[PDB]
Amino acid sequence: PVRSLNCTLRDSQQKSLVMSGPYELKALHLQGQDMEQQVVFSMSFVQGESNDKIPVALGLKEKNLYLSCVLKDDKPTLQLESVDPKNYPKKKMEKRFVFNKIEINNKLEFESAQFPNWYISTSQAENMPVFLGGTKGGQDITDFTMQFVSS
Ligand SMILES: *Cc1ccc(-c2cc(C(=O)O)cn3cc(C(=O)N4CCN(S(=O)(=O)c5ccccc5)CC[C@H]4C(=O)NCCN4CCOCC4)nc23)cc1C(F)(F)F
Repeated sequence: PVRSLNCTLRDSQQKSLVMSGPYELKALHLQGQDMEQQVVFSMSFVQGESNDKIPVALGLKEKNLYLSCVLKDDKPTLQLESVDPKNYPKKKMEKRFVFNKIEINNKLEFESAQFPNWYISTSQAENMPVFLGGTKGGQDITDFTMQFVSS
């Protein structure tokens, strides 16, 4: 059976991720405000055996949605894809749903398996969408921490 855990994520500047309507996630500082707004992910361990990366899929807990990477105008793009809850999650997830989780300096990166060198990213600015970016180590933020909830 596919192994999965429940968790929340925060970017390296402590912005939490929230659902911004049906089609996207946004990142903002929820300190001082109720953290019940943050998305709870169901991170599943999928097939990819890689050396220093762990292939995972990121589902939105109790919402039938998965983070996916699709090409739009020659640019890899992060989308929320609706799925049949009976068929998901699965050990062999489609490549568009797969992210290679990379541990680096006590933080996590999520690189698209479909589009190498593109990562789950947040802006330094408040309340901007979570997106797939192709720069790392600049202004855009590709480092996260997981707050483990349950297995
Ligand atoms: C990639 C990965 C997968 C799974 C886990 C993991 C697995 C289990 C389990 O199988 O039982 C348990 N568990 C607990 C924690 C955990 O305590 N964490 C999450 C991991 N991190 S981190 O993401 O910041 C990190 C990543 C990489 C290297 C170092 C650190 C540390 C934070 C911590 C946590 O959740 N603390 C919350 C405590 N807090 C106290 C107050 O009340 C609210 C809760 N992970 C797992 C781990 C990982 C890996 F990311 F690699 F760590």
